[PDB]
Amino acid sequence: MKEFYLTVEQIGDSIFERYIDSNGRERTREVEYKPSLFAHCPESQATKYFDIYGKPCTRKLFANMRDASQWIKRMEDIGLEALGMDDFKLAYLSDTYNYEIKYDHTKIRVANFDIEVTSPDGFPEPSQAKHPIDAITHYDSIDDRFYVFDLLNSPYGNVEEWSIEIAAKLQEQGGDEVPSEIIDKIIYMPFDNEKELLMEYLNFWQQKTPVILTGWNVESFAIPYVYNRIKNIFGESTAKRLSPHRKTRVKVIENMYGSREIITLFGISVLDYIDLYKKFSFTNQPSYSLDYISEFELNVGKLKYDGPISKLRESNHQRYISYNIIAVYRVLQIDAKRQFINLSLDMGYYAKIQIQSVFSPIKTWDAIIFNSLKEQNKVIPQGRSHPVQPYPGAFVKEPIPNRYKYVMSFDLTSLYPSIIRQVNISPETIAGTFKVAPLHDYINAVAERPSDVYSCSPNGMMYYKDRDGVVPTEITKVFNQRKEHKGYMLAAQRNGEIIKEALHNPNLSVDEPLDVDYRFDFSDEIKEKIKKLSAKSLNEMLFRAQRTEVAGMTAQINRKLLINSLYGALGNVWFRYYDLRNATAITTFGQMALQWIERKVNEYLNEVCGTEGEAFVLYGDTDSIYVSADKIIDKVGESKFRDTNHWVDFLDKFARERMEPAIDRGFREMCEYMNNKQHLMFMDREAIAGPPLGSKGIGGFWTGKKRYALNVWDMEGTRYAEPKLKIMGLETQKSSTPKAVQKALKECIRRMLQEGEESLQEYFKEFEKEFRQLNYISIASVSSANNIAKYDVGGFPGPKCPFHIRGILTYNRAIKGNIDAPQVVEGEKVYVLPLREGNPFGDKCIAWPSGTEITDLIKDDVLHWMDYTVLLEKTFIKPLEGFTSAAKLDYEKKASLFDMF
DNA sequence: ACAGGTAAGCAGTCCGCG
DNA sequence: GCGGACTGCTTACC
Ligand SMILES: Cc1cn([C@H]2C[C@H](O)[C@@H](COP(=O)(O)OP(=O)(O)OP(=O)(O)O)O2)c(=O)[nH]c1=O
Ligand SMILES: [Ca+2]
Ligand SMILES: [Ca+2]
Ligand SMILES: [Ca+2]
Ligand SMILES: [Ca+2]
Repeated sequence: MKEFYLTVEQIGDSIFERYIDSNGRERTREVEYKPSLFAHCPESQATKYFDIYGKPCTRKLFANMRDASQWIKRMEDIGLEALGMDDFKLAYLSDTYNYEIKYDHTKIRVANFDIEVTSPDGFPEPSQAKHPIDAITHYDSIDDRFYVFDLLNSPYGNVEEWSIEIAAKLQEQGGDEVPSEIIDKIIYMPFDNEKELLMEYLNFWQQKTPVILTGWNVESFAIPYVYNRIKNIFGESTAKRLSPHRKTRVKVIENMYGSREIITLFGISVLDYIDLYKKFSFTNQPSYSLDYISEFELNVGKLKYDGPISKLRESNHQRYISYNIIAVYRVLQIDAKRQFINLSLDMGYYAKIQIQSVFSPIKTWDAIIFNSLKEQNKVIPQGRSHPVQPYPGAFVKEPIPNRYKYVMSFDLTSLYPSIIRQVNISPETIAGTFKVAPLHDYINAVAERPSDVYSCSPNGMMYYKDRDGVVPTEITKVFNQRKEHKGYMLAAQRNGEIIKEALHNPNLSVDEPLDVDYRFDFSDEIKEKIKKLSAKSLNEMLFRAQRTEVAGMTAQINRKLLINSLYGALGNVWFRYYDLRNATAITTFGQMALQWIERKVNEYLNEVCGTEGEAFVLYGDTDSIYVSADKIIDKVGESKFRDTNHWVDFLDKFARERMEPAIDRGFREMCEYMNNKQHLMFMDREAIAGPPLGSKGIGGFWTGKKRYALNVWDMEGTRYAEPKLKIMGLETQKSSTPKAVQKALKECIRRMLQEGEESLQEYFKEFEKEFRQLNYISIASVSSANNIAKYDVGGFPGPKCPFHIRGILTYNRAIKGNIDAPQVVEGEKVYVLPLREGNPFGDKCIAWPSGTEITDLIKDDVLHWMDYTVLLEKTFIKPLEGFTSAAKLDYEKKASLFDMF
C-alpha cells in the first residue's frame, strides 16, 4: 500500500521521521535532508522556477539545513529576497510524499492516558513533581487494551490489590460499575514501589511508543509530571526515554506567583483533548473538568465518592483505581462521538504538516498553498514582517426594537469563501486598482462601473478574470468537502425528525432497530416500517441518527472553520500571504452584497405585495436578512389556513418559488456590475418563524443588534416535530449566566412567543416565588479569571478591580492559610456569588473554581450570606425586563386601573 | 507570533449637579 | 448621592 508518515522532527542538521512502510510496519529513519531555497536571477538565465508573480528564479541546493539557515540570514543582511519553504520539515514531507496521502488509522498508534498523584499538601505541581505517581491508566489503540499501573505501597498508605470482579459489579452492589464493554480489555499490573512502577512504564512506552498522545489536560499535567518525576528520580537521561529520539525541550513561562512548565517530546504528536474540544466543539463551557464535560456530552454520572480525593486512595483504593480507568474511558467515549482525532488526521494528512499543527490555520494553509505551488514548479514568497493594523469588517443593520409575528430568513453560502472564488482574490491575481466612490453608491447602483476588463471589489481592487489563483482554487477543494459532510448531516437531522413524529405511534411490540445509513434521507420502504416500530427500537434509532448528525456536524463546521480561517489569515501579519488589500476586498464586497440585496429584496416585495416604501427586511448581519412575512400572510389573511403547518408549507413554497428567483437575479446583476469571474452569490431561505395558529404568542422579537429570538418551525428544509426556539445573543445563550436562570429565562421566552403575555406573567410569578430553594451552584454566575494578581494590592481589590476578580480575592482571604482548599487558577473559570451586608467575608461577593462545590470549610457561611435579592434582580429580572420591554410587553402585570372593583 | 471584525452588557471611576 | 460618560473585561454573533 501507499506509504505515509507518522511524525517528523528537525534536529540540528537532520530530520527524524517515523513512518509506515509499504508493508504496514512502523519504521524510523534519520535523514540528512538537503534543503533547497531560491533567489531571483536575471531574466536571461532561464529555468523552470518562477515566483507566484512570474519572475525567474535560480534554485540553490544546500549541504545541510544549517547552511541554508545561515544563507537566509546573510540574504537579509544584504536586502535581497530569499524565496522557498523555510520550514524544512514541511518541505521534507512535500518531497517525500508527492501524492494525495491515503493513510490507514488502524496502523497509527493513538495512546490515551491519565495518572493519579496523592497529595495532602495541595495540587501536585508538575514543575516540582514532589509526590509519587501512584496510578497510571494507559489505553493503546492498536492493542485496544487499557494497561493499568497500580502502586500498592507509598508513604501515603499501603493498599491491597484492585479487584476487577468488584469493579464490574454495579454501584448498588458495592461495586464500581466499570463498563462491561471494557472489563475484558483491562491489563492490571500491581507494583511494590514507585521506581519499579515508573521503570516498567518506560519499557512499556518503548514497546508501544505513541504516535498521537492524547488525554484530558494531559499536556499541562500528566506528561509534565511524569517527565519531571522520572527526571528527579532516575535522571534526565532516563526521562528522555519518553522521546523516541531521546530529545526533549522544556519551555518555562512562569506567572507572577506560579511556575508552569511546557514539555515537548520530539517524535510524538501530543493532542491534548481539552485543546481539541476548545477549538472544534464550538461550545463555551462554565467548567472544563472531565466530569462536567462528560455529563454534557454523554449524560453520565458525576463519578461520586466520599471525602477529599487526597484521601480517596487511602480509604477506598478499589474505587480510586476504578475511577482512573473510567476517566480514561470517558475521553474515548466523547471522542467516539465528536471524532476530533479523526478530524485531526484528515486535516493533517491533507496538508502534509505535523498532526499537532492542525491547531494552526496559518501553518495548515501555508502547507496547503505551498504544496499546490510546488506542483506547477512555482516558488513561494519569503515571509516578511509587518505592523498590526485595524481594518473594516462586516456590516450590521440596526434593527428597530419590537416584536415580529411572522419572520422568514435568507442567507448566503460560505460567504467570504464564495466571495474569494467569485472575485478571484489571491496574492497573484491582482491586476490593479481604481478610483473608488463612496460605498453607498455601488449599493444604490449609481457609481460608475469600476472595470470592464477586470474582476472588481468596492474597496478598489481589480483581479484578473482569466487566471486561476491558488487561494481561490485551494479554497474550493475544501469547500466542496464541507458541502458533502453538511449534506450527510442535514439528512441525519431530517431522518431524526421522522423518528420523533413516529414516537406518537409507539406500537406495543418487541423489536430490534432497523439497519439503515442515517446519512441519507430515509426511503419510503423505511419510512413505512418505522411507523410500526416500538418506543424501544425507535429510540435506539433516534440515538444512532443523532450520533450520525453530530459526526456530520464535526466534519462540516470544522471545514467551514478552516476556509473562513484562510480569509482571516490574510488579515494576520504572520501569514506569508498577509495583505490587507485582499482582506478588505472580501469584507467590503460583503458589506456591499448584503446591502445590495437588501435594497433589492425590499423592492420585489414592495412591488409584489403592492405597498411602497415598506421595509420588509427588518435586520441583517454580515450575510443574512430577516424578512417580515406579515403582509405576505395578510394578502391572504389568516384564512385558508387549517393548521400551523399550513402557512409554514405556504411560506416555504413562496420563498422557494418566488422570493429566491428574484434574489438570484439580484445577485446575478451585481456580479455583472463588478464584472466577476463567476456568480457564486447563492442566497437561499433559512428559517420560518411565527406563533402557532390562533395563539397569543408574538412569534419573535429583537432588542438590538445580535440580540433576538424567534419560534422556528422549519430550518433549511427540516420541519421540526415540535417548534424549536432560536435565540441569539440573549442571556440564555451565555455561559456566564447561572444555569437555573438560563433555563428560567428560556421558559419565559418560550411562553412569550408560543403563548401570550398571560402565560409569561403566570410563570414569572411562579419562578420569583420558588427562586430561593434552587441549589447555589445553579444560581451562581460564571466568569473567567484573568489578571488576578494585577489587582491584588495585597489581598484586596485595586484600581478598577472587576467584580469577579474582587470576588476571588475575598475567597483566597477566607481560605488564607489552610493550604488544602482548592486554589483559584489564574485564567480559569470561576463561580461567583453576591454576599449581603454584614457577611463575615468583608465584601459583596465571593468566587471559587467552577465545576466544583466550595470547600466544606466556608461552604455553610456563603450559603447563609447569599444575597438572593441581588441575584434575582441582576441575573433574572434586569435581563427579563430587557426582552419584555423591547417587545412591548409586561412580566409583572400593571396598574389594572380597574383595581378597586 | 501562531485566522479576523462587530457589538452587547456589566461594573468601576470620575465629574457634573442647588 | 447618584446619573451618564468613558473605560476595562467578558462573551456572543458573524
Ligand atoms: C462563524 C464565522 C464567520 N466568519 C465570516 C466569514 C463567513 O463566511 C461570514 C458569515 O458567517 P456564517 O454565516 O456564520 O457562515 P458562512 O457564511 O461561512 O457559511 P454557512 O452559513 O453556509 O455555514 O462571516 C468568520 O470570519 N469567522 C467565523 O468564525
Ligand atoms: Ca483524577
Ligand atoms: Ca452564511
Ligand atoms: Ca444554508
Ligand atoms: Ca448567518
